[PDB]
Amino acid sequence: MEVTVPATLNVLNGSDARLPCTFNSCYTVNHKQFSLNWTYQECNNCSEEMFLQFRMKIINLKLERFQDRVEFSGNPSKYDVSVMLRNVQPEDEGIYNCYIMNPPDRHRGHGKIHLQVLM
Amino acid sequence: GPQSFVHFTKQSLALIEQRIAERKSKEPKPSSDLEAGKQLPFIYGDIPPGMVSEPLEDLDPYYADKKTFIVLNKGKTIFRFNATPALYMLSPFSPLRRISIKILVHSLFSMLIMCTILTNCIFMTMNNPPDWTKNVEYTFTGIYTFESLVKILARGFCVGEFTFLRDPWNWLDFVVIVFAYLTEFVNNVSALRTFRVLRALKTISVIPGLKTIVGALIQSVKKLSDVMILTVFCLSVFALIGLQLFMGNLKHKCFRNSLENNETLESIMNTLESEEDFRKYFYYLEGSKDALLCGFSTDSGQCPEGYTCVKIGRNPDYGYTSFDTFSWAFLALFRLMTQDYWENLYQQTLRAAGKTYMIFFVVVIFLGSFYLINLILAVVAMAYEEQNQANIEEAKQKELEPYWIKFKKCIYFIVMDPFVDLAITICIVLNTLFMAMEHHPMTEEFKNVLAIGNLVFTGIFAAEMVLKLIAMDPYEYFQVGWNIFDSLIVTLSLVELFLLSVLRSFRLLRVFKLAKSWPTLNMLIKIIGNSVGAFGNLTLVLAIIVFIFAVVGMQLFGKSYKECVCKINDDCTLPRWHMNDFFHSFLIVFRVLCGEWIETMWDCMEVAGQAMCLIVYMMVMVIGNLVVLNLFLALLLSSFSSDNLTAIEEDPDANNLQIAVTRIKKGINYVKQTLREFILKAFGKIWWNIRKTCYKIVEHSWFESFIVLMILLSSGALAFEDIYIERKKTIKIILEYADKIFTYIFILEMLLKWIAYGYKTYFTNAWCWLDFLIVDVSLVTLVANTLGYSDLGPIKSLRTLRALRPLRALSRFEGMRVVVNALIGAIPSIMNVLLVCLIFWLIFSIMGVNLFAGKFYECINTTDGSRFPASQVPNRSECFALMNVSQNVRWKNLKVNFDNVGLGYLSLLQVATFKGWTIIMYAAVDSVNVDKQPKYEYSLYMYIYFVVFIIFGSFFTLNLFICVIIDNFNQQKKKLGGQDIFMTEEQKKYYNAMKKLGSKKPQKPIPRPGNKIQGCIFDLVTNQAFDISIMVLICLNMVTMMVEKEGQSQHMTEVLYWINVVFIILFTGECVLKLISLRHYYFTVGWNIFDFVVVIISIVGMFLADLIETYFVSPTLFRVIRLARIGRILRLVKGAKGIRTLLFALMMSLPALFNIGLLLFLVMFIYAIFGMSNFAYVKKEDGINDMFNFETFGNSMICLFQITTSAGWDGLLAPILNSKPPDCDPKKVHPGSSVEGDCGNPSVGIFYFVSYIIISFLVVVNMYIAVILENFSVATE
Amino acid sequence: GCVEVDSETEAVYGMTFKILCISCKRRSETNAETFTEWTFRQKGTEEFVKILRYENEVLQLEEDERFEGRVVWNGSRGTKDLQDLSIFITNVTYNHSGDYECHVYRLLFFENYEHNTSVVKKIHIEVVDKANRDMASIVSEIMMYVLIVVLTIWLVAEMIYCYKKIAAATETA
Ligand SMILES: *[C@@H]1O[C@H](CO)[C@@H](O[C@@H]2O[C@H](CO)[C@@H](O)[C@H](O)[C@H]2NC(C)=O)[C@H](O)[C@H]1NC(C)=O
Ligand SMILES: *[C@@H]1O[C@H](CO)[C@@H](O[C@@H]2O[C@H](CO)[C@@H](O)[C@H](O)[C@H]2NC(C)=O)[C@H](O)[C@H]1NC(C)=O
Ligand SMILES: *[C@@H]1O[C@H](CO)[C@@H](O)[C@H](O)[C@H]1NC(C)=O
Ligand SMILES: *[C@@H]1O[C@H](CO)[C@@H](O)[C@H](O)[C@H]1NC(C)=O
Ligand SMILES: *[C@@H]1O[C@H](CO)[C@@H](O)[C@H](O)[C@H]1NC(C)=O
Ligand SMILES: *[C@@H]1O[C@H](CO)[C@@H](O)[C@H](O)[C@H]1NC(C)=O
Ligand SMILES: *[C@@H]1O[C@H](CO)[C@@H](O)[C@H](O)[C@H]1NC(C)=O
Ligand SMILES: *[C@@H]1O[C@H](CO)[C@@H](O)[C@H](O)[C@H]1NC(C)=O
Repeated sequence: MEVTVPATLNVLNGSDARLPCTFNSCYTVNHKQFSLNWTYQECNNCSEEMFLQFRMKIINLKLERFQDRVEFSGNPSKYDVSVMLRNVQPEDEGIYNCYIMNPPDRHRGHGKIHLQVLM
Repeated sequence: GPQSFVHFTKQSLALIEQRIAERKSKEPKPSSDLEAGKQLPFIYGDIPPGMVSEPLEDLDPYYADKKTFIVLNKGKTIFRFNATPALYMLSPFSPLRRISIKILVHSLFSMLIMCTILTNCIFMTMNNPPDWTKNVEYTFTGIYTFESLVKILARGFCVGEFTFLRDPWNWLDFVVIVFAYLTEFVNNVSALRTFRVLRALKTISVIPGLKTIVGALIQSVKKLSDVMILTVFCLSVFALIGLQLFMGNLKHKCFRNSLENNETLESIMNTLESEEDFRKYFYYLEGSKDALLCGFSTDSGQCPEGYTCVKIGRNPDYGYTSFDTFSWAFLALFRLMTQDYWENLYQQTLRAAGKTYMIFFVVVIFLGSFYLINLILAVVAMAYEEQNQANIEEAKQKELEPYWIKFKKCIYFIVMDPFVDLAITICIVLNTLFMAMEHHPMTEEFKNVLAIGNLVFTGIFAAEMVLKLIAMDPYEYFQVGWNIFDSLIVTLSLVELFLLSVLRSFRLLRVFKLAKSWPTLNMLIKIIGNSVGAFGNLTLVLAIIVFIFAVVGMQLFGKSYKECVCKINDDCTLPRWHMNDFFHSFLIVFRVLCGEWIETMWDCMEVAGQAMCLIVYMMVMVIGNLVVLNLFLALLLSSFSSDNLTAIEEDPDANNLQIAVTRIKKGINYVKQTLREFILKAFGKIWWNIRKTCYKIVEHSWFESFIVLMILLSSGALAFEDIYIERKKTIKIILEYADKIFTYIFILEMLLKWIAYGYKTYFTNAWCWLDFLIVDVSLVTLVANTLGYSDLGPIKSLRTLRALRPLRALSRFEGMRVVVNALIGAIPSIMNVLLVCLIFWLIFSIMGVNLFAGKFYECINTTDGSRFPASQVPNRSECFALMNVSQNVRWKNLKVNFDNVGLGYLSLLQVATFKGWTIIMYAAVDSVNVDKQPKYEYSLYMYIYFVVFIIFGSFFTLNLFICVIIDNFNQQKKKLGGQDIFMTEEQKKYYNAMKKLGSKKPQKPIPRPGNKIQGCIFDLVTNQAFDISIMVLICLNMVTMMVEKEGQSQHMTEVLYWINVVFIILFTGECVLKLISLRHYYFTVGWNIFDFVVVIISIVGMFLADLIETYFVSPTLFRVIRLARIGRILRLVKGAKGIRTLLFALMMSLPALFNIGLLLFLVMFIYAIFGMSNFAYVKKEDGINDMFNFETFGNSMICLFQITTSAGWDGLLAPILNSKPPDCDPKKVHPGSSVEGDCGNPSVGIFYFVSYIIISFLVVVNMYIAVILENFSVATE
Repeated sequence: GCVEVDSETEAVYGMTFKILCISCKRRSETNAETFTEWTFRQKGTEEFVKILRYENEVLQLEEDERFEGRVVWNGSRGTKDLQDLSIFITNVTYNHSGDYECHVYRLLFFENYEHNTSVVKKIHIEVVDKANRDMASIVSEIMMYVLIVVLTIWLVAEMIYCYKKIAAATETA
């Protein structure tokens, strides 16, 4: 399961941020097992934090500083799990993680994206 | 002109264009011998030294006018060029151009560009190149680029007759270098990488003498036009038949009748995704992917109690085996024509739609899988032969156009020709038979004896090597080609002694040393040497093709097979046959060549797309099969007559065994007389009237007809005795009494013959001996029955010889007699060939039993059948310690293996036939050591044993057999005058007459009716475009029949119905107008008769079908009556001519195959009764199940028909070998009968199936010969 | 394999008789667990009465004074997958002539669910004093001999005719 992501992402402050995570899995994705793990971490030393996932339906945990700004904007059936960042601020600058597990393919996918904000 | 060599100079430039100037001021084929590429003739002799590889004047008169030049090598090779400057830049004396020629006209150039390529390939063989290989990639690109460059600035890009781009093969180097630069600069790439494969096709360019090979393959393919057209046509027609009959049939599955919480078929079928989910609602046998089929009839599969037969779900085998749509029917019947695992289609269709649909599968195997294949092998052969013949003609025409000395001579007198050689050969045979006595549970004493023997023999052979080596000088000793062999063998022996298992077994090839006194083995050596000799280039081409397809398969599908493994294997691990390595890709390509190409293809498609899998496999198969057929044919025809023509005497230096044998008749005959002389020195009318009566009566046709009817009644009465006899009690009594009557009449027959012909003439005829034995069997059985001795052991195993009763039929049916005489006249030879094949397979079998013996044991969890993983339980003691605490664990072998030379011969018969070899390779390449639990492909590289084996035992031996058979048949035909040896005297009249039907060219052109209107109709119908149109609309109707599918729609069904109605109407109309035109002459044309018939059947069909569907209910009869339409297609044959002739060949050939079919049917009858008697009570296992078994005449004739093509015979044979529990149970109850025990007898079973497969092989060879000679006779006429 | 063969219908008096009832299964490889009931209506009575039940290894005989010690179990043994349900009569009498039913109840075991089916076999029994020979057997025997004799006379007729012909030809010669 290769993951197609842009390593570095520069988005203008206050604009919309398209954060594309995609994969090419040869097996038909079926919603009754396929899982998406959406996590982010700032500095390597500081801890990873989870904000979105997908077990049966799209789950948003509505976090502090991630409140009312993140919604799922992709559809897993066509291998697109992109998300949007509404009206980016300087704060969300950091390193974004999309973890994909698509059974019955055993290999657990992993995309990494660096998001930077320009004034 | 021997001495006309002039340096091509400024004057050459000077003179040429004013020659061409006057040609264009005034407005013969070139010398074939001097045309570039070939060799310089001897007429010009040797070349001045400094003139070699220089610009020279042009020799050929045709090109003399135009402006060219030629450069000649030190290898006397013609390289022609054009004197126009390269790109209008490089004049023929530019210094760069000279040195460029010097490179191009140089052999080391070819040596370099070949040493690069033959390493580029080895670099292709890796699937995951390391990072260091970039350097190699770049250097390779550089070498190809500049070696193409040195061509450019010498040969010339495009401005010339001879310029680079002109040769087709310089297309390929250009395209590969430009793509390599491209992909390197445009930087999935898998398609682009596939074209890097293309590099290794420059191999054909570099090495000489494959240009001609590939040209030959192209020109030989060019001839299979009409046969491929007819193959497409016939496959399509049978595809329509199969589509009509079985549309949707294989979609049956048994669905439980007890659904809880308010569901239906549909309600579930929308919400289902698993194999487990389908298991909870359908019926799956243990360990299967597909759901068990079922049928709506009494002769179909039977659903378990609790389930009902419904049509729903997905078709079997991932959905690819079907008759649903025209394309899938095409695929299924192509699978039938190539007989690739067709028996599974056989069982699936029969379980789905019933047993009585066996006729369909018979008509196809007889026609499609035989008549097409023969037409192909005959066309290819016929082409090949024409080329060999022309080639030979041309070759011929062109040719035409002090103490040391003392004891060395002493040892040489101890070379004594008559005897020491015989001592050595008997040492050879004693060795080989001593080494054919290994086996696995072999005691230490046998071990010792065998070891000691090997040592003594080694010693003797070595001793003779050293003795003869001192006898005469090594300078001549190592000249005799057999000498090098022996020395080699002794050296190998010494190395073995002082250190692999495979190394133990190079002492076997000494069996060829008997070839000196063995002429058939000399034939075999002629084949083996030929394939590396005068036809070694074609074998190299086969190696190239296998490499190309191997690496292409790897490059395309390799990754796929690794990302998508879970679709094709449940444990999420790669399958057994995959394309993710070079070696495994090679194995799959080899398997495709042998003929088992679906199952791998299903996996292929299931992971990597239908289109690319299909194109590859079809192409692999076609190209490979063509090249292999060409190799086979070549060798067969070279060895046939072109090998040798008795140019030298029979063993010119009279054979040492023949020198020895003289000393034997010198000895035995003389001593026979010495003991003879010494032992003598020491010491009335009435009877003849009875005879003439009995003679007269038995000849009378009334008597003969009586006896034939009697024989048929006996034969039929045998078939009622099956498992169900206790149910039909009245039939049981009737059959006993009829058997008693029958034996009575037959002994009266014997008595009348005895008095008629006399004891003598009756005892000196074979048929009377056969009948005598048969009636003896009957008499003994009868008397023992009436004396109470009716149950005592052998007298019950003598009753089972009643099955021989049909064997009286052969003496009454002419065709049977003629076939039997034809097949008996060729046994003497076949025996010698067979015995060579046996000694050869014996060498292979000892190789086997040395490599594998005793290592196929493995613990098996019998509940599911999964061998315990070699993490825990790696060995015996562990398997036993496990059984004592767990259960259903066994240390189980394969039952067909290499534990000794005999089982070795059996397992080899399986491998050389490809029917059941798969489990042997799997369990061999897993082997570790005796008493060891195998590991998954722990010895991967044993498959080469099987590849080598396959190559020699199936490819050369089949060649040898075919060669001898043809030769004998030629003898059996030539001696008697060209008469067909499979036809009776009336059949000959018929054939001669049927021949004159294919020879009438002219007929009167049907005078034109007077009246104007009908005259217009006439000149309409006889016009050329009338038929053209009608056949165009025939194709337009064929497509209307193709467009159907499964569950299409209501609207579509009607709309096709209406097109059909319109076509029917036009056709009927044409018929009527035609009739009106040729009034009273319509029937002079047989094709027009056919037509009338089809139009009528078709109208009838439409109306009747309508009637039945509307009022009656009969699905099956509806479908079988809707097949009247198929006739409308058969008129495509009318317009064709490339097909008419071929089908007329089949019509010519029919009666011969009729007689072989009669013989085959009688043999199948006898074997059916034998199986009915013995194997009706065996367990139900691999090939014997609830529907295919021997419990009844229908079932047994089905099973035997299946294995007539040798298909799946291992599956039937496997459950008969079991004996001595836990394999079987000898105390079974078998309700409704008094028989006990449920397992068969190994020896009789092996005899049964082996015997059958050889006899079937022999009759189908005769069928082959019949059709092939018929095709030669028609085509050369 | 398994064959469903009907039982014989005549019994000799004062002897042994086995009443055959085979009930195969539709698919041979399945797995079941069966037990069987036998009811018997005597000739003249109008009601069938339960006589014997067989469950899993044991035959239970109903307390009927016509079958006290005269029936012993004789069908398939040692399993619960009973498929031949025949009983054995060890001492036949005249009270054994009547009507029978072989009640086989088969509970099947499948991948996820279980079936309870039922099959019934009806047998009519006539006890007799001596064994009457089957009509087909007698007819077949007499046919055997009559064809034997007619073939003999046919053949001898041809011998005499051809003998007369050839003998005449020889005197003429
Ligand atoms: C042999 O295979 C059988 C069947 O696969 C194994 O039996 C399973 O055992 C596990 C527990 O060990 C149970 O949960 C399963 O339900 C059993 N399977 C079935 C079909 O009942 C058995 O474990 C294997 N033998 C050993 C000891 O390796
Ligand atoms: C047979 O298999 C066992 C697998 O365990 C091999 O190893 C022995 O295993 C037993 C049981 O665990 C231990 O008690 C022994 O100590 C193990 N052997 C050694 C050398 O430590 C065993 O060696 C195998 N033997 C053969 C003859 O194959
Ligand atoms: C049909 O389905 C309903 C659920 O809405 C259920 O209550 C009812 O029992 C079902 N009927 C039957 C006959 O199963
Ligand atoms: C199997 O081995 C165990 C372990 O010693 C032992 O207790 C048991 O008796 C053995 N069973 C048999 C049948 O040998
Ligand atoms: C049946 O039983 C009666 C009474 O016990 C006895 O007289 C008769 O001999 C028996 N017959 C047989 C065949 O056992
Ligand atoms: C048979 O039946 C009669 C009455 O039907 C009874 O009196 C007699 O005792 C019975 N005999 C046996 C042996 O059961
Ligand atoms: C049937 O009954 C007889 C009578 O006792 C007995 O010997 C036999 O074992 C029984 N079973 C079978 C299968 O014959
Ligand atoms: C099967 O049916 C019979 C018929 O009454 C019944 O007695 C028995 O208990 C049933 N068994 C099951 C498991 O339903």
